[PDB]
Amino acid sequence: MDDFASLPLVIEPADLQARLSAPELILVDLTSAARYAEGHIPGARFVDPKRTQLGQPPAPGLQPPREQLESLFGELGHRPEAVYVVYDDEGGGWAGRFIWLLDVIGQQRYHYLNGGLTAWLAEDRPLSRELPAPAGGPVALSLHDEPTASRDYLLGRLGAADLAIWDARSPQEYRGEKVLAAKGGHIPGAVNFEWTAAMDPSRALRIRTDIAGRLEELGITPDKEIVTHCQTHHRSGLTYLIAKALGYPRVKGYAGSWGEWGNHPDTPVEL
Repeated sequence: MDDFASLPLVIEPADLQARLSAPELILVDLTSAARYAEGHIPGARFVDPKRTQLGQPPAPGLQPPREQLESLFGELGHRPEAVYVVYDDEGGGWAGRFIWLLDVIGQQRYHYLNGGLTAWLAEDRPLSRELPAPAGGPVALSLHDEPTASRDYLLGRLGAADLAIWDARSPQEYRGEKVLAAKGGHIPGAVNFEWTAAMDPSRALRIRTDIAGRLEELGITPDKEIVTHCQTHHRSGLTYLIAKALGYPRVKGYAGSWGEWGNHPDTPVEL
């Protein structure tokens, strides 16, 4: 993985700053048009969060169609030597979702900027308002279903001993007090660890260092397949990325998410 090969998945602002000029770097920014324009990490290429999502009913959290994907990745300069570093400015939900897309397109080498722009800014690190030149036309892509749990797959696995479902929504959604679909509640057997509970606002929204014990407390252990979700697989972008970063060998994003589950005639719900 070139100048980035020696680092773990989650890296710190110092490791990135040292490597901003690496020719194999594809630095991806998933903040917002305004934030990117105000000042981004130098060489960063902007990917509007909406572009990571199908954004059509009945399950808008699914991955975008192949065409949008080919062009997006063609724009970014996707190529064999590439090593992606990903950040956002919300603690990692969009960054983590982009990383799940990287798994969806077979990319092996990437890293998450711990705390993203929030950390970068807290340390007064350099900002640029300049636009990199887009790479080229759309690249032809190979798409994988392994990183993703379909609705039927999850229905089939419910109640199993070797599965944990990590619902990343707020506890009020999980308990069906706050209802954003025809059905409120959670997926039977799921446990709850809100995406924001994994961040440490005292360290510029980095992943809390005691994260493994907290996940272990809930039975979210690496000897099990982890299937994570929220409402649209945004918030669960961060929890997918965390399971990966901790080295869980079996991790999937349920991309349909509650947007699908809470609206589908076939799905059991539990309160």
